[PDB]
Amino acid sequence: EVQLQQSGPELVKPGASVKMSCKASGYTFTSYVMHWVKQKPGQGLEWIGYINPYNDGTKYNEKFKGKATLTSDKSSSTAYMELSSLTSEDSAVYYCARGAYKRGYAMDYWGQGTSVTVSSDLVMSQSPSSLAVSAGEKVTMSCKSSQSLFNSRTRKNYLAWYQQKPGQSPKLLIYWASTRESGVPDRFTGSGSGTDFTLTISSVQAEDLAVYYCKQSYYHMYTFGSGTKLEIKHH
Repeated sequence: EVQLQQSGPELVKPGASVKMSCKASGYTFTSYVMHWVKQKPGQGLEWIGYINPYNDGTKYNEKFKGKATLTSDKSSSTAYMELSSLTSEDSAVYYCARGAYKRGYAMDYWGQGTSVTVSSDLVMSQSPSSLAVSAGEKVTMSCKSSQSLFNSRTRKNYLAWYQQKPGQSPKLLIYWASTRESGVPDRFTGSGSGTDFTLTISSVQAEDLAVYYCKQSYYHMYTFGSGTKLEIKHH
């Protein structure tokens, strides 16, 4: 009668975050707390913490504070766990288990477990070295990597474009080669794929005086392009 059904297996990229489920049945969901145990492949069992459906209160194993986040939903008799900033050491099987007072606080029934697998020199050259352009003209900058920054898996290009104005800290303009950060004028448009990328400024303005850097960005490895200095001329 009692059953703990956990969500499917997850294959994720480092630094990512997952959130698994556990749907209870055959017992008053709020009458018993819900625990979460981690089991790294060959190794033993490790307690993460629990959630008390009745009052959404939770206790954590100190070690998982900042990693695991328990939570519940009385309406669907479901407990959730959310792993954040996934590292390789987060690859393991995660179980949800119901704790019972009438059972010496031991874990009555267990979920089947959810599998979480966290799994995945170079030259960045970009020109022109610099260029002066008349206010209003369209600007075009190039960036090329010795090896493709395209991930066929995720189907994304791991390239970013930073803008650095005189005496200021670099600012992020575009990521994933073509996504514009919030607060970045529509003028700026990143494009390209694999090896060759290009940052384009629709109609340059006086304020665009800066040096633009492209960077291949993937966890574990970051490479900055030589940068392109841009100055604005009158007209």
